[PDB]
Amino acid sequence: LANADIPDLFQGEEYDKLLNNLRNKTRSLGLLLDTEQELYDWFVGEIAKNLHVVFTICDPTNNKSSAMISSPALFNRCIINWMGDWDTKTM
Amino acid sequence: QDGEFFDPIISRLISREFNHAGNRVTVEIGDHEVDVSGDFKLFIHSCDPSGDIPIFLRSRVRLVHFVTNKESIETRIFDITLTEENAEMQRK
Amino acid sequence: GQFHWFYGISIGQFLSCFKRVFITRVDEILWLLYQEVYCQFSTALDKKFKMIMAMTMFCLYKFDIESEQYKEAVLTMIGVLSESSDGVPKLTVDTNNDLRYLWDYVTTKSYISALNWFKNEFFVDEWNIADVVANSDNNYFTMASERDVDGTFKLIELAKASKESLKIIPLGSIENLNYAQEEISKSKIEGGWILLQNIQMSLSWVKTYLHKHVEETKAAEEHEKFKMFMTCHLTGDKLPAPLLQRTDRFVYEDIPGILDTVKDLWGSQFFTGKISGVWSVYCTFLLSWFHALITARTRLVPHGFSKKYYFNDCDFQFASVYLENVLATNSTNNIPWAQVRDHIATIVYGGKIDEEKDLEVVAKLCAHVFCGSDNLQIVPGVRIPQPLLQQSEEEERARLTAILSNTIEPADSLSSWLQLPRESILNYERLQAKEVASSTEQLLQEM
Amino acid sequence: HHDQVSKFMKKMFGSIESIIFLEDFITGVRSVEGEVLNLNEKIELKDSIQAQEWLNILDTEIKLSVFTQFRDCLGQIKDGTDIEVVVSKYIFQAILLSAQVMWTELVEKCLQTNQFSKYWKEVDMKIKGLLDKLNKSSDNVKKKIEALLVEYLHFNNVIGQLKNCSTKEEARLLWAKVQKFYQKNDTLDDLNSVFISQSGYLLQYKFEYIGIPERLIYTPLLLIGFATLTDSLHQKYGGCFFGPAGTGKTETVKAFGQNLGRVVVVFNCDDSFDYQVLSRLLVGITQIGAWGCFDEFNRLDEKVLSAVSANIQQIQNGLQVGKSHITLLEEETPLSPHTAVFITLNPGYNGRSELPENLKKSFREFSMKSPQSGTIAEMILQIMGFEDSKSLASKIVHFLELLSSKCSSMNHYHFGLRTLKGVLRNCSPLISEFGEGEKTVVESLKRVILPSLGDTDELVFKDELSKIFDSAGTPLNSKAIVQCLKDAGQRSGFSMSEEFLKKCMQFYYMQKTQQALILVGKAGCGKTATWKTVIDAMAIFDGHANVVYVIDTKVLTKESLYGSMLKATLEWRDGLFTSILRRVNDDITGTFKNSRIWVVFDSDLDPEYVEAMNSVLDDNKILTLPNGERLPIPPNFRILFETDNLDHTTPATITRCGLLWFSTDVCSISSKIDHLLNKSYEALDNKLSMFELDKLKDLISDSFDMASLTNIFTCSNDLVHILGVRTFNKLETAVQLAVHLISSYRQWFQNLDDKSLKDVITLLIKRSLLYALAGDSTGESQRAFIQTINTYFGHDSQELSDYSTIVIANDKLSFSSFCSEIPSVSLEAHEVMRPDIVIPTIDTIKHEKIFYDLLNSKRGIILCGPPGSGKTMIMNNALRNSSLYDVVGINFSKDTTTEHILSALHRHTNYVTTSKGLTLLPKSDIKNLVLFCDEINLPKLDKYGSQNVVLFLRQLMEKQGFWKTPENKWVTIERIHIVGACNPPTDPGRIPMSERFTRHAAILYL
Repeated sequence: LANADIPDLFQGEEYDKLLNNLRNKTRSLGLLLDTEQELYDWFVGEIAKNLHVVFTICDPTNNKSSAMISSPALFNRCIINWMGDWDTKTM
Repeated sequence: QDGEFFDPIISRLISREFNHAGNRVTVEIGDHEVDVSGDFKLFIHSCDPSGDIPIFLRSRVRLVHFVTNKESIETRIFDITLTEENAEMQRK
Repeated sequence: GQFHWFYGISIGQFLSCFKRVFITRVDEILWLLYQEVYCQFSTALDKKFKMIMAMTMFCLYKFDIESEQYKEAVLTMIGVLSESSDGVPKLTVDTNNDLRYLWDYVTTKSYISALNWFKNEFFVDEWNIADVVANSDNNYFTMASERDVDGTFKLIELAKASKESLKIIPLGSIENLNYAQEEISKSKIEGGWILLQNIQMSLSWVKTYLHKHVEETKAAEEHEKFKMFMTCHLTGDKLPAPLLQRTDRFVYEDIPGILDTVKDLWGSQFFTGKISGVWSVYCTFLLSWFHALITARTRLVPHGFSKKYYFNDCDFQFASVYLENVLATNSTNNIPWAQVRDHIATIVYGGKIDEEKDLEVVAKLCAHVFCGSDNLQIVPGVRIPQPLLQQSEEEERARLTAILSNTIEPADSLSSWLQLPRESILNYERLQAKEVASSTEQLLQEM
Repeated sequence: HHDQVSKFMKKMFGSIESIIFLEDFITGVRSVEGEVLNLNEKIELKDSIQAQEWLNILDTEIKLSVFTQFRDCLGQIKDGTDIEVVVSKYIFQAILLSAQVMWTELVEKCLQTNQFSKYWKEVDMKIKGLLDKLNKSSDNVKKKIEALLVEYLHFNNVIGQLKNCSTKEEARLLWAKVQKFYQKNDTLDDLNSVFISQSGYLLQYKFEYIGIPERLIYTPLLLIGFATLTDSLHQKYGGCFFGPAGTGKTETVKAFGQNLGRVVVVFNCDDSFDYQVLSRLLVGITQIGAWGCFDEFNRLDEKVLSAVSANIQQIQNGLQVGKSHITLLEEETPLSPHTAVFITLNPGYNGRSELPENLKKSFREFSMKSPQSGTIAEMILQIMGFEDSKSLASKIVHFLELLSSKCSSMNHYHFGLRTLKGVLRNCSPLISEFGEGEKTVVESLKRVILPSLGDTDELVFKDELSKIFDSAGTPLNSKAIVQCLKDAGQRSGFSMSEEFLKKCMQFYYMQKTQQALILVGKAGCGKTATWKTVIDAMAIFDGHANVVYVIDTKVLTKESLYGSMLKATLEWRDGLFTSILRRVNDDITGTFKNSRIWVVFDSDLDPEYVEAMNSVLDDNKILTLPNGERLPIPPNFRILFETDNLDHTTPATITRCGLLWFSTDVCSISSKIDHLLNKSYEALDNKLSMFELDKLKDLISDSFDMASLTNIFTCSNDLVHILGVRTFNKLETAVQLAVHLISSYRQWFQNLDDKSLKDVITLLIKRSLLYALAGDSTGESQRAFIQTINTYFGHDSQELSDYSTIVIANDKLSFSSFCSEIPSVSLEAHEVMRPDIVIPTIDTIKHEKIFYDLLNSKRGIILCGPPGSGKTMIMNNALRNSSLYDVVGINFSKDTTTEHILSALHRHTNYVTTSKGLTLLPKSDIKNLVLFCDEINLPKLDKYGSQNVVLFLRQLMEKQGFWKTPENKWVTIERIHIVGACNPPTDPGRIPMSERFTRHAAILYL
C-alpha cells in the first residue's frame, strides 16, 4: 500500500525476468519506453490501479488487529469504514 | 481433540459452505476440493478454558461448557442437605 | 492450591467433608460446616496456611453473623497486625467481649498469640496425624514437610501404638526402587504398613511405575488392611497433580526444641560402639549442642541467618569425622582447639554458606561452643566441664547424659540460648504475623 | 603401522600428544605442552603384537618413569643442588613434586627450631635465581620455569606467613591448612610412596603424567577449595562447587588433580554433547579409577540430566559402600575406589543452581567466591621484578578499592581485579621505560584507569592517587609526540585544545599496550578526529605508514563481515573483516611489514558481533572461523571501536580492550567553525579562482565574530526543537550554508558598494544561522528567534524579517532587497488530483527556496513534520522543476533492508570502474541524483536497538562510500544526495533516530 509493489518479490534474477516480461507486454499494448525507470513506473502504476485490498477486521480491540489500524501505510491508503454493531432497526 | 489450536482450513467446514453438484457436494479445503458425505459429523473438543479460540470459530461454533465449576458446588450441596434434612420430599 | 502445588482440593473432597457434617437449625449446620472444614483441610496445610485459613474462615462466618460494628472493629485489628493501617477499634461497654480480649493480645505486642486466637475460636479438635490417618479411608498418603525435619520417626511411633507393621523403604538407586516395587506388591497382600522415604528424588520413576501402579490398584481397597505412606519435601520437586489428588495429604509441622534435639543427637551416639578416647565423647557432646544450636538458628530468618540454610545429619557426620581425626592425629592435650573451629566453621558447615554476613555467625558459634577451658556454659543454665581425671568413658557418657536431664528449656530460649537478642525475635514474630494478616485480607477482597 | 596410534593417545591420556619410537622400541612420549618424557625401559615391539597389550605396558611404565625422574631429582636437591641445575634435566611434573617434598620437609623442621628467616632468604634467592634464568631461556623450558615459579612463590609466601605468627600454635594452625607433600621413607610399592596431607587428611599421589600445565596462582581461597575437595574425598563423597561463572571452579578441580598427579577428565556438559558418549566415558573412569569433573553440570536437558544424575549416584553409592562391582548402563562393570566425580554448578537466571535430589546425599556442595585480589596482586608484582611487592599490592588494591567507593557509580566502571591484572599487565612494558618501582605502577594506573574516567571522577582519581602514593614530577615522551600531534592537526584543520590534546595523548599511549581500542562519546565528540589525528602523527614520528579500514559494524551481517557458511553445500566465502586480514597474513605481497594496519568499527557494537571475534580480544591474537580455520593477527594490525554508547556490551569485552571515554567534546564552538570554514574553502578552490577565493574568505572573517554568536547559540537551547539535535552538531549546517550563500553572489561582489556588500553578507549569515538553529523549530519560535538573532548581532546591520530576501535582475546586474513574490496558478478540472500538483503559497516558496539552498551545500536534509504538511511535495516540486537534480523515491516500512535502498538506486545508477576511485557509483545520467527516503523513522531496530538502514545512510552521508555486501569491496558514491521526510517521533509508530546520523542533516520542521 505505501508503494504499489513489494520490492522483495521481484529482485535479482527474478527482477530481470520481470523486467523482460514487462518489455513484452508494454510493447504488445503499443508503447515502448526509452529508460529502465520509464518501465518500472508502468509496472507499479498498473498494480496501483488493478489491485484492490479490502481488510475485514472484527475486533479492532484485539492487539493484532490494532496493529492493522496502527500501521501507517494501511491507515493512510485505506478507507476506514465502521459496521461494528447491528442496530435495533436492522435487527 | 485440541480445539484451542485450530487452523484456518477447516474454516469452510465450520461455516456451512459448499459447492453443490448433480449428486456430489464439494468443500474447499486449503487447495483440494473434497466431497462431503452427509453421514459425516464434526465435534471440536478443548480441555483448557484458559486457551482462547479465534473469533471466526467462536461465532460459528456452539460453545458448550462441560465444566465442574465452583458454581456446581452450590447446586450439589443442596441435594446432599435435602437428603439429610427432608428425606421424604427428596425421595418424591 | 494456586500458591502451592501440594495444597490441592477436589470438589469431591469438600462434598465428602460436608456429608460428615450430619452423620437456627440452618445457623447450627452452618457452624457445623466451618468446623468440619477446619477439621479436615487444616491437616494438609503448613502452620502459616493453618493460621491464614483460621483468620479467613473466622471472618467468613462472623461478617454474615455478627454486627456491622463488629466487622470494622476486627478488620481494623487485622489491619494493625498487617502494615495496612493502625487504629483503635470502636469501644463499647460490654458490647463485645471476645473481640475486646483479642485487641488486648495485639496491643500487648504479642503476635503469635493473636494469630492463634482465631484457631481457638473455632472450638475444633485440631486433628493429630494419627486421628486423621485413622479416620481416613484410603490406603495411600503423602506427607510433605520442610527439609529441617522428617516425619519418618513420627510414623514409627504411629505404627507402634496401633497395628504395628512398619516397613521403611528408601528409594535410592536401581536396587532400592527395584526392591521397593517388590515390597510394595507383597505388603498389600500381607497388609503391612509401608513407607516410601523421599520419593521426590526418585520421581522420574513415579510417573512411570507408581503413577500407573497406584491408579490400577482399586483392588487395594479389596486387599488386606494396608496403608502406604510417602514422604515429600514442600520446597522441592513438584509431584504429579493427578497422583497427588488421589492420595491423602498431611504436613508434618512439628519442630523440636533446642534441648530436645541435643538429646536426640546424643541419643544415637551410643550405638556406634567404642573406638575412640573418653575425651572424644566430650567433643561429640560439644558437637551435639553445636548442631542443635545452628539448626535452631536456621528457621529464624531473616533475623538470625540471612537465608534459609539446611544442615544435615551429614553435616554432623562430616564434623564428627574431623573430630575423631584431630584427636587421632594429636595428643590428648586440650589445646588442639584452634583448627578444630576453623575447619568446622568454614569447610564442614561454612561450605554451603555463600554470604559473608552468615559466615561470621557460624564462626562466632564455634568461638563459644569449642574453645572453652574448665567451664563452657553452652547455655545460661547449663555448664559443661571438661573430662575428669578419673577418665571413665562409661561414667562420662552417663555424666553428659545427666547434664541434659538436669536442664529444662526456658521460655525465652530462642533469645537466651541462641545468643541473638530478644528484640530480634519479636521483630520476627511481627513479620510472620504480617504475612498471615496480609494473605487473609487479600483473600476476603478477592471473593 | 603403530605410529598412527599416537593421534588417538591425546584423547585417551589427556596430558600426552604423540608417542616416540625407535620403531622396534618406544623411547618415550611427548605431552600436549611440548615436554618430552623418556621411559626407563624402552618397550619392545613386534608386528604381531596387540595395541591393547603394548599400550597397557606404556601406561604402567609412564607412571614408573615419573617416579624414577622424581626420586632421582628429589635426591639431588637433598644433596644441596641449585634448582637452576635440576630444571634443565628433569621433566616438570617430577621437579615440582621434588620441590614440594623437600620444601615440606625443610619447613616441618623449621617449625620446631623457628629458623624461618634463614630458610626464607634461602627460598627468596632461589626465586630471584629462577627469574633471571627465565629471561635468557629457550621457549620450551620457559614454560617449565614459569610453572615452577608459581610454586616457589607459594613456598616463600607460606614461610613468610609462618615467620609472622604470634606463637607456635598459630604456626601449627596455618601449616595444617596447607597442602603438605609427604613421602614414606619406610616402604615398597613406590607408586604408592608419595602421599599428601591437608587439614589432617591424607591422599595418595597417583603417579600419572600431567605434563607442564598452566599452573594457577596459589590463593588462600584456592587452598580452601583444595581443603573442601580433600574433606569430601576422605569420606568417599563427590566434590561439588557451585558459584558464578569466571570463579575457576573447574580449573580448581583440574589443579587439585595435578597436585596429586592426576589428569582430570572434564565433561563440558550440554555443548551439544551426546549421552551415549558420556555413558561410555563414565564406565572408563570407574574402571581406570580417574577423576571426572562435570563442567557446568547445570546446563543439561531434563531427559539427559535425569539419566546422567542417576548413573552418577551409582558411582558415588558404589564408592561410599565400596562395592567391588556396580551396575550402570545395565551391565556389571567393576569399580576402582580411586574414582571420583566432581560437579561445578554455574548459576541460572533464577539463582545459584542445585544438585538433583539423589546427588544431595552423595556430594558436598561448596561456594566459590572471587579471590580477594590483594594476594594475586602481590605475586604478580613478585614475578615481574618486585621492588617492594607487598607494599604495592596493598597500595594498588586500596587505591582501586578506594576509587570504587569514591567515584560515581557509572556503568562501564570496573574496579574489580580484572582491572588490576590489566594495570599490572600494562605495567611490564612500562617497567622497561622506568623502574620496577611504584612510579611505574602509578603511571600504569593513569594509563588504564584514567582514559575511562569522566570529569567528576577524574579528580577523585588524582586526589586519591596522590593520597595513597606519590611517585614523580616529570613524564617521558612529553615533547616528542606532542609536536608530532600539533603538526598533524594544523594540517588536518583541527585546534589543539586542553581536551583534544588530552584525549590524543590518552589514545597514543594506549595503542602501544592495547591492540583493541574502544572510543566512547556523544555524536560529534571528536573521536574520528582524535584517532585520525594520532594515527597521522605516528607516521611523522615513527616513519611507519598506516592502512586504515573504516567499517560500519552493524550495516553488514555477522555473515557479511566475519564469514558466512551455507548449511548444505558448506561453501565457504570470505566476508569483510576476514578478507582484509588475508591481505596482511596470507599474501603480504606489497609492504605490510613496515605499515600499521587499523581496522575501525564506526557503528554501534553488540555482543553477537564481538563474541564472533572474542578470540582476537583474548591473549590468543588469532581469529577463529565458524568452519575451517584460525587466522593469527600481527602486532601491526589494531582494531578500533568508535561508538556513542556501551549499554549492550559485557564488562568482559571492555576489560580485554582499552577504553577511552570522551566526557565532553574535544573542541570549542569557535574552533569548530574555524576548521569548518577552512574545510569549506578547500572545496571551493577546485571550482573558484584564487582572487575570488581570497576576497570571499576575507568577507566571512569580518562579518561574523564569535562574541555575538555566543549568545545566539545559548538562546538556541531556550527553544523547543522538533527532532532534537545538539547545538554543536548543528554548526556544520550554518557554515556550509553561509559559505555557499556568499559564493552564490560572488560575481556581484566585484562591482558592488563596500558598505552595501557587508549588508548582503550579514543578511545571508543571519539567514543561514537561523535555519541551522531554529529550522527545526515551530516557526512561531522561528519568528521569535529571528528577533533574538537581530538583538545579538550589530544593531545597525541588516535586520532579519520572516520572509526577508535578496533579489537581482532578470536582464541586468542589479541590487535590491524585496520579499515574497508569487507566480499565479490556473489548472484545469482534470489536473485537480495529481501526485505532482502544487498551489504555491508565501510559505511554499519560503521552504522550497531554503530546501534547495541546503542541497547546493550538499548537506543532507530531514524534513520533519505532521502528515499532510507538504514535506514530500516541497521536496519533490523544487526538484521536479530543475535540470540539475533528479529524485528517486524510497518508502521505508517497519522492517525495510539496506538492499532495498541499493536495488532502488541500481535502477537510476551506473557503476564505473575508473582507476581514480576504483569502483564508483555515480548516477546513470550525467547530472545530480537525490534519494528521497520517506518515513525514515519507521524501520525498526535490532533487539539491542540499532536500525541498520539509518546507519547505512549515515555511511553514505559521512563516508561517501560503502562496502559491497557480497563482492566485498569499497565503492565510492559520486554526486548522490540523501534527503528524508519523517514524522515527529512523538507520533505513534515512530522510532527514535541516532544522533550520529541526524548530525549530518539539516532539519526543517514544516
